Amino acid sequence: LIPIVVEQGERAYDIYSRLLRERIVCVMGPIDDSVASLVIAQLLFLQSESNKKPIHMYINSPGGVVTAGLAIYDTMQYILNPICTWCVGQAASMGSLLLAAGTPGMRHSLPNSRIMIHQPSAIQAEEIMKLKKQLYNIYAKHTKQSLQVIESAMERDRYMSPMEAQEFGILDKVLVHPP
Amino acid sequence: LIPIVVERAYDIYSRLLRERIVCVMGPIDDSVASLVIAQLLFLQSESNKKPIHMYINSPGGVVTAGLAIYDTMQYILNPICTWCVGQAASMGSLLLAAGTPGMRHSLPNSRIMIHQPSDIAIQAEEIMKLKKQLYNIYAKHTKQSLQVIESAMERDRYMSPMEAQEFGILDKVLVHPP
Amino acid sequence: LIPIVVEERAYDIYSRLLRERIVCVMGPIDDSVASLVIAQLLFLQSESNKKPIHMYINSPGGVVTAGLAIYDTMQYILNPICTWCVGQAASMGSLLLAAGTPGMRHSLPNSRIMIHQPSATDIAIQAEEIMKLKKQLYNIYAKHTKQSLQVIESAMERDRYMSPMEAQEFGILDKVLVHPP
Amino acid sequence: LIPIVVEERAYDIYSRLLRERIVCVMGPIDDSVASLVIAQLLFLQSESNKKPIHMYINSPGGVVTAGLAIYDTMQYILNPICTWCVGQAASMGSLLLAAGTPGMRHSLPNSRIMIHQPSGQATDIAIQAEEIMKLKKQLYNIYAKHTKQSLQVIESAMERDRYMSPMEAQEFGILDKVLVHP
Amino acid sequence: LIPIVVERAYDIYSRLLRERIVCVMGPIDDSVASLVIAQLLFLQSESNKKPIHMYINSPGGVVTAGLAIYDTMQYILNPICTWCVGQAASMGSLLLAAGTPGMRHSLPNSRIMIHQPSDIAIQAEEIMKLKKQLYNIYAKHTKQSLQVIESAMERDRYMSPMEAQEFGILDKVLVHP
Amino acid sequence: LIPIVVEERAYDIYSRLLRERIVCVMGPIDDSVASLVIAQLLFLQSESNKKPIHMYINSPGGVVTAGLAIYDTMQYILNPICTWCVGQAASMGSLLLAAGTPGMRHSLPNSRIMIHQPSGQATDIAIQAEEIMKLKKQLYNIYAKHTKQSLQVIESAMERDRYMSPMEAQEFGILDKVLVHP
Amino acid sequence: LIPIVVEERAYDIYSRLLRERIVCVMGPIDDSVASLVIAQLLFLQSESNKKPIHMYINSPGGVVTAGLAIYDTMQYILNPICTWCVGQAASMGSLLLAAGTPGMRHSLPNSRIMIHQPSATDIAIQAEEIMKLKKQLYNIYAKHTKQSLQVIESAMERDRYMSPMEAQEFGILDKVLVHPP
Amino acid sequence: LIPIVVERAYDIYSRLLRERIVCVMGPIDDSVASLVIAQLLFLQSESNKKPIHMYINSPGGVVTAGLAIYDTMQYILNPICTWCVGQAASMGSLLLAAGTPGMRHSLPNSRIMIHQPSDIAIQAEEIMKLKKQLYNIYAKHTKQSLQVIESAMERDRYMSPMEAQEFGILDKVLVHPP
Amino acid sequence: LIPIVVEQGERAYDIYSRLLRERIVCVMGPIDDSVASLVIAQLLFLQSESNKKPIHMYINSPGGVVTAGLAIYDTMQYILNPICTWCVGQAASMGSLLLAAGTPGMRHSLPNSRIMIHQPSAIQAEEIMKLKKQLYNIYAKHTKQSLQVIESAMERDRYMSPMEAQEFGILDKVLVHPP
Ligand SMILES: Cn1c2c(c(=O)n(Cc3ccc(Cl)cc3)c1=O)CN(Cc1cccc(C#N)c1)CC2
Ligand SMILES: Cn1c2c(c(=O)n(Cc3ccc(Cl)cc3)c1=O)CN(Cc1cccc(C#N)c1)CC2
Ligand SMILES: Cn1c2c(c(=O)n(Cc3ccc(Cl)cc3)c1=O)CN(Cc1cccc(C#N)c1)CC2
Ligand SMILES: Cn1c2c(c(=O)n(Cc3ccc(Cl)cc3)c1=O)CN(Cc1cccc(C#N)c1)CC2
Ligand SMILES: Cn1c2c(c(=O)n(Cc3ccc(Cl)cc3)c1=O)CN(Cc1cccc(C#N)c1)CC2
Ligand SMILES: Cn1c2c(c(=O)n(Cc3ccc(Cl)cc3)c1=O)CN(Cc1cccc(C#N)c1)CC2
Ligand SMILES: Cn1c2c(c(=O)n(Cc3ccc(Cl)cc3)c1=O)CN(Cc1cccc(C#N)c1)CC2
Ligand SMILES: Cn1c2c(c(=O)n(Cc3ccc(Cl)cc3)c1=O)CN(Cc1cccc(C#N)c1)CC2
Ligand SMILES: Cn1c2c(c(=O)n(Cc3ccc(Cl)cc3)c1=O)CN(Cc1cccc(C#N)c1)CC2
Repeated sequence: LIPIVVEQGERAYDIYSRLLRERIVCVMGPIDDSVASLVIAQLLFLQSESNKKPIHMYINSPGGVVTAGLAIYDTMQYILNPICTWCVGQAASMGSLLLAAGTPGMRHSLPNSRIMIHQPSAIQAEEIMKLKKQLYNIYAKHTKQSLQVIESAMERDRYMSPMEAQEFGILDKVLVHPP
Repeated sequence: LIPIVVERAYDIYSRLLRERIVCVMGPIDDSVASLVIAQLLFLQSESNKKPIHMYINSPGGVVTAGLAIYDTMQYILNPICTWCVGQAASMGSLLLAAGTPGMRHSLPNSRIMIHQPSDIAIQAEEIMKLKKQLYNIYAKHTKQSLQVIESAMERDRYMSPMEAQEFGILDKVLVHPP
Repeated sequence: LIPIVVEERAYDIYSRLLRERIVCVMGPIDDSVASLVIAQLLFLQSESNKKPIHMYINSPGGVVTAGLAIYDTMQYILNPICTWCVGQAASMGSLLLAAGTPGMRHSLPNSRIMIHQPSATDIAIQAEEIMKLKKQLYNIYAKHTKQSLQVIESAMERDRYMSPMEAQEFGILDKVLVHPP
Repeated sequence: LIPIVVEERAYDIYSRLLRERIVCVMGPIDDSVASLVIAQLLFLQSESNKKPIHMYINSPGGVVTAGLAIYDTMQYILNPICTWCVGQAASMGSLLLAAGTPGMRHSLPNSRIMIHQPSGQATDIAIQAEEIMKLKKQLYNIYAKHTKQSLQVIESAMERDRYMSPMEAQEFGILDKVLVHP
Repeated sequence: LIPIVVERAYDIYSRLLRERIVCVMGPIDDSVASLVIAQLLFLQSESNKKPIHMYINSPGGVVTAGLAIYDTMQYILNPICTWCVGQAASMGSLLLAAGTPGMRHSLPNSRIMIHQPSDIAIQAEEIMKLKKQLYNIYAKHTKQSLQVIESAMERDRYMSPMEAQEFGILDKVLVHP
Repeated sequence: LIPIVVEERAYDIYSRLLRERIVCVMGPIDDSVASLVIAQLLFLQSESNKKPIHMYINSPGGVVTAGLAIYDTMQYILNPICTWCVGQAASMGSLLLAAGTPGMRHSLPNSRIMIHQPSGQATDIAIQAEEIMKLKKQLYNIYAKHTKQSLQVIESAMERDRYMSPMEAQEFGILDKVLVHP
Repeated sequence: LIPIVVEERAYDIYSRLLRERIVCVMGPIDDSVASLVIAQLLFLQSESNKKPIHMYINSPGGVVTAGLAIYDTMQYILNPICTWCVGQAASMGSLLLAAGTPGMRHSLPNSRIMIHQPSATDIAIQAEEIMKLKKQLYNIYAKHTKQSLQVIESAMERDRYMSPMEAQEFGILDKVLVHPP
Repeated sequence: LIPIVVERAYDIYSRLLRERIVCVMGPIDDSVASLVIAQLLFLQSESNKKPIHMYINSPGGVVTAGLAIYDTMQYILNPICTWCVGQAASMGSLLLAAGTPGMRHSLPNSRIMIHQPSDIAIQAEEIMKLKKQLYNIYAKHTKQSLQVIESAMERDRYMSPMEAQEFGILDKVLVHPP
Repeated sequence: LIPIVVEQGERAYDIYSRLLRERIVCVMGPIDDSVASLVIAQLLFLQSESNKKPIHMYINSPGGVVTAGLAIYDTMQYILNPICTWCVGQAASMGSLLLAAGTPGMRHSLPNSRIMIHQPSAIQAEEIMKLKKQLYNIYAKHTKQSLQVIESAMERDRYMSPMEAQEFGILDKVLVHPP
């Protein structure tokens, strides 16, 4: 059960509602059209509190529906707030894409995270390759890698260390403690 | 369901949180990781110097989710007292040993096992990669050499709190509060 | 449905029991029941480390590791603990009952008490770990009943139950009582 | 949906019943039903150590030890206990029914009462043969106690697989009154 | 119950196979493929010039399972008469159009579809490889262009036996013999 | 229904295939599939210690140890083994495919071949991490053995999550011929 | 589908294996697999109490009591027994493999052999019965491998597998071979 | 499925029956009772003097069905050799002890338990009635006193073939044929 | 699996078909409309082999459908052959009725059997009491007890020993060995 915390005059929120107070948005678990709705709702709300106050996106996800992930991505690029993305636990498939789509220089990962841009395996065939050529362009955009490099990197069924993903362009800093 | 205590009224688990106590009950997954990390960061923003007591009674769980909780432990600046009740096995023993040195406790009749019992389908080198991270993290907080960790992590057996204290997993074995 | 009692304030009846320092160990024992009991044990202790807690037990048993944690917390906390057996107390339930403060372990007249372990852990475990559990149970039963290891070992082999009078004679119980004295 | 009434405060209809010192024993009796009923019994005793408690039984039976825990709590508390039988009180339902205070064990006209124990579950774990009859002789004693019938009469009656009318349940010692009106 | 027909006695389907008939019925998988191939190779052993008849009433199935049947049809030397009963969609019509030219028949009420309704989970490039193979096999046997194949194969509709003859899936539409 | 043919005797079509020294490896490879195939392999060897055996593979993979038992039996027997790939030979399917006798490892044109091991079940019991790679290096060795590729090349190729055409599978050392006709 | 081979007579391929005195211990081991193996062991013995029987093993394990019965029958019958490990031989499967006639226990090159018991009986059993099983396994492994109780006890704690060469060195196997010699 | 032996051809279980061998494999119910009794009466009509070998590897079963097989044993006039392999518990140990005296065998590593582990819903006195029949039958074939049976039938434990031979359940403990 | 036995020129039957050769009919397990069909088929067949050669009915049953049991009973009274009924294991509810409906003086039970004429507990109420008043009359017919005695005996949820059932009229002899 989700616990309750008390603020200070006095009011009490559940601890997850309290992270949204600190402009923290959690992207935990697999991604579908409901996670997309919840995340977009919180991303458009925190922009209403301030257009320039940064938002923090915690990503601990194995992937999910591609269109639902693109939906969260398109809302990320839309809003004006900078977004600090934090990779904790793992970020694979659609998860690493939201991770790599943070504001340049604010994409982080904790030391022991695992990062994967390879996509683990009904619509027609050409619509699936349409999706991948989009993911090829987004990953290239934010990593600053070429379409050649992104295509072959997504072929390798394997994970990256935080240091690997940083020197690939996925994230920017690998923190251990607050600076 | 949960009883209600009166101080304003919380339930007994929100009241536990008001005492800076974080429970790690049973199997560990991404939801347990999300809920524990949320309390961990909440407890630090209230005070980065007051310790955080973390109760562990778990048979293990998803390795990444456990590593997620481990890194949040290492991130936050508070002293952290880890407590082992009932058992702490697999990912549970790692969080148990990841407490602040000199503050890792266990109750007398509990059990501790670092043998990893055998979120998506994973290739062979990544399971070896994750097994290697557990090797490093265990050898670091137990001060044991790496060759001693891999051998011990392989005997499919449990340790008594006395045994686990000799190994360097925990520090005190308390029957009552001294 | 859990009813409401109004005292002013309005609790559900189980919350109101905690206002009288009563902790119910009902049904089988898993880690959820363990975590719930320990939460009320550590909470009631901070309300008063010397006011006695009352532990109603009506249980067939449960996970050994989840049960030993409850026992270890009972030995930890400073409060004296009155155990009460209604209905039954079998497997690990009797171990909690026998582990009350000496002289404060009770049972209602028509209860059934068994220390024989039927059939235990959240994970499948090796044969030597199953018996390490059993030898820990032997030590706890010998400690609180003041019986020998020879007697505890052969008593748990009897796939039978004990009357509240037999259990009092064996050492699990102190006072079988039918009315408030 | 459980209705909500208003007495100012507003409970549900069942919390409103408990405020009248009424404890329902509806349906099969298990461990959770036992601790639920027992909690109300000790609560209503703390509010008054001699004000009567009314206990509605419409039960087909259930776990014997769970019902024995309820029976032992009735025997524990000081209050007069007014047991009422509507619909039916079979198996352990009739044990609590007879376990009321002598004089105020009631029933409504069109109910049925059975002391024959149908072969809810019998025990909370599958038990040995000698344990099954240890309970049965415990039931034999508790029945013969509140009926003032001989153990030879309880044993034969519990063998016959049949219900009893409220008037039969009266002439046997199970209950005291068969009311139609107040 | 599969009935018996008669100095010997086979089940009715075993009787059909001595007439050199092969029934591709229902969905197509590796079991259907392994059963059809064992019959295609056996019948060629009896004679590599005697024709073989393939009754097809199929809604489709696994691509690699179907391509194995098609690959075996190309391997064996016998002329192959594909017959379309009820329906032939997805891999079923590709088997139908793979018969010997001039010997691909259809009953007058059948429905044919080359559009593919949307063993291991696989990448997006492997599905497109599959599609390019179904593109080239259709283009090979319907003497149509890859523009005409790719375009028509992505309209979600059925053809009539006369329509399928216009396109090049089959050659003949019999009403009686 | 499995058809019945007539050669006088009359088998089913699959027993008729076995009388042609043809052993099918259809679909996923498990323990029962292994002992079934191995039994045919040793049988066809006793009938003739040097007459070739034809082995049809249309398999997506399966239990590694089960396929390793089949691979070890091919290595055991004396006969030339003619492996054929129709449809696909993924995971351990391509291991047996490459495990044919050098020279007579064939494929049909429209097949696919994958050596990347998809993450049937991997092992017959859930095993430790070091055991999972002990199998993987065993696969690395067996692949590089029959392809005469370096272990560095096998490791990179098995990492890429993709199939290979028969012509790719030829230029890599997996098979020898890509037949369209006899 | 089990094919047919025609010899004249026509058997299914598994029946034809028995004509060559081959007994397949495939898959997990329950009492059905035990009763089937023992039937072919007692039958092949009456055909010739001295012609060797061949025991193909590819098993992850199974019921301990069902497995020990197969072992006891192997020790009973007069025939020498060649054991063969293909694929794997884990838990009780390796115990049958190690219990071949000394000098006639084989394994193909790519097999995996484990004596560590994972996680056993048709009924839930007490902790002392689980270890009595384990101490019987210790005696059988020490007997056939000629290793000591100290080594068998610590080897079964290693949750790992053995190569056919390690198992030959440990005492479970005699001859790893890749071709007919 | 069952292999086929050639002598005419049976399967290996009909071939076992041709050797006057009756299997009692696994749990005992009315179908196992019907099949075993059918072979028992069939074997007697072929010869009421040639012995009948009965293999027991069972965890118990329905008490009535086991009593059904017990009474058919006592009915037929043949000598009966009972064999315990793997285990013989609950109803299984009764049939094991119900063999012809001096001909009850067990293989070395098997287990034997008379503790009855705890066809329609049954009242309390009938379960006591059935428990009493097991008491009498055990005390009769083990020559043990009744008070010794009820105590032993209650320790939730197994006996080694040596133990069960001391108790009087079986007679010989053979490792090979002597 | 049902084993095979060989007769003697030579032919092989399954062991259950071989008991029908010896005019043995098994009534094992619960009774429904299929057991009734099988038993009536074998009872009418053995009468075709001989009108006077006795038939043997083995009964090891807990009960079953009342109408399906009456069906087996009505065929029993119809055929001319005497019927030796043997109670092995148990005979409760409809099972004890077929047991009690054998030829007078040929109803047996082995020593350790359990016998129950009490009926363990969709049609209208009056059709159920119609059924019981039939079972009251059949049990009275063959036991030679009165309707008073049968009604109260079926009230007691309990079993009878073979010696009890013999001295009640249910069976005639309790054998231990062949005479
Ligand atoms: C009416 N409206 C609209 C937008 C907005 O941002 N706000 C301010 C707002 C929003 C939520 C809250 Cl809780 C408080 C204040 C507003 O009021 C933005 N929409 C465009 C848009 C852009 C990106 C993603 C989605 C989705 N899916 C939709 C247009 C309408
Ligand atoms: C915005 N923000 C951020 C952090 C923080 O600690 N606090 C103070 C705070 C936190 C919770 C509450 Cl309820 C009240 C106050 C805050 O406000 C820490 N993040 C970094 C971080 C560190 C370790 C694990 C994860 C994960 N997964 C993320 C960065 C953002
Ligand atoms: C921080 N802390 C700690 C303890 C305590 O008793 N209290 C007072 C308290 C507790 C709950 C509440 Cl609701 C209100 C006040 C506290 O505040 C006791 N812990 C050790 C311990 C002892 C026995 C069992 C377990 C478990 N599992 C853990 C150490 C930390
Ligand atoms: C601490 N305590 C105790 C009792 C009591 O009656 N009251 C007053 C009370 C009770 C409930 C509430 Cl809601 C409010 C006030 C109290 O405060 C009675 N226990 C003995 C007992 C008797 C019968 C059944 C069980 C069970 N199972 C237990 C002993 C403890
Ligand atoms: C040994 N052998 C072989 C073949 C053959 O056609 N015949 C004659 C034969 C076949 C079946 C039967 Cl029942 C009787 C006679 C033969 O004897 C053809 N194989 C290659 C092949 C070709 C097309 C598809 C697959 C598949 N999948 C496999 C090679 C071996
Ligand atoms: C007794 N025996 C043995 C073998 C053999 O090949 N043959 C001839 C034979 C085989 C099957 C049939 Cl149907 C007819 C004749 C024989 O008779 C081969 N075994 C060694 C072996 C080799 C490869 C895999 C396994 C497995 N798993 C086992 C040894 C025994
Ligand atoms: C009657 N009898 C008996 C035995 C025997 O070996 N044979 C020869 C025989 C067996 C099967 C077949 Cl198909 C053909 C001939 C025989 O005839 C061996 N039994 C003792 C025994 C030994 C080892 C395991 C078990 C088990 N479980 C049982 C005693 C009886
Ligand atoms: C007709 N009849 C009868 C019996 C007999 O033994 N035989 C010879 C026979 C039996 C089976 C076969 Cl395959 C071949 C020949 C026979 O022919 C034995 N019954 C008495 C009985 C004894 C013990 C258990 C049950 C049961 N349940 C029944 C009486 C009838
Ligand atoms: C045509 N017919 C009829 C009967 C008969 O007994 N037999 C001789 C026969 C029967 C079966 C076989 Cl295998 C061999 C020979 C015959 O031929 C008896 N039916 C009356 C009847 C009596 C009792 C129960 C049922 C039922 N349900 C039916 C009338 C018809």
